[PDB]
Amino acid sequence: NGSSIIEFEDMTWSQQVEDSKKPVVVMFYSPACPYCKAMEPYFEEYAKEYGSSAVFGRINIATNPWTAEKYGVQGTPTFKFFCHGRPVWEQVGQIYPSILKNAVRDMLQHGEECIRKSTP
Amino acid sequence: SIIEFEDMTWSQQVEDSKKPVVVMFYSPACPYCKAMEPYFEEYAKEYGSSAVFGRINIATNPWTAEKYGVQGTPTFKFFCHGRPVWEQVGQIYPSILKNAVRDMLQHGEECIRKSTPVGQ
Repeated sequence: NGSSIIEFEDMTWSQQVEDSKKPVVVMFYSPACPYCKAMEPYFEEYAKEYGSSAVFGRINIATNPWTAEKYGVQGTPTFKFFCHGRPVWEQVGQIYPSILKNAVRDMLQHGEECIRKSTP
Repeated sequence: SIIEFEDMTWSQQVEDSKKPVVVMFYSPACPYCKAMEPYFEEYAKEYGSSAVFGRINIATNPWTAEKYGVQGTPTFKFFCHGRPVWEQVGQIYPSILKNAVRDMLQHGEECIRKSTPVGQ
């Protein structure tokens, strides 16, 4: 649903995520996963609420093993927040929506500093 | 107190642990890791009985770094029987890491339970 949710995929991930200016928030999902379906409405409400501050996208892990592998995603849903090109936060599972909402807000405020205060 | 983990033994020390595991991925040359060390060590001391606390040098252990897609240091992760549930990257105000840890101590297991393994 747009919401402007991007469908990311292996072959252009590096352009769309790692070379992004803006923060990126990603849901790793599987079409088969009941927990992903449970989270989906809230991912879409928060994507709309915060669209001006971040990019939001989903990547199907049934079909995109390379990016799952790259980030060590072992289950679905997995939410990940990217700053400049780099992961800053992750949470796995069906979680209360407010936990997702708050971690997005927190990373929007802190995420750039987290990345500045890490070494590659 | 904290356990040094290594590639060769990771499957036993981390993935086969019955207790949850909190891992700090570090480099000896990283000032952000250095700044976070005492706090990570204090948290290991407060919650020793709920979880195993450990750390792994990524310069010397490239395989687990690749496996979990670690791209900067420090990266903190929480594991439940070898499944990653949460991560945060960077030097951060340390109580943010305490609260994530406390939260995962009580919620990490149900998070993994409410998720679908990537091969399935």
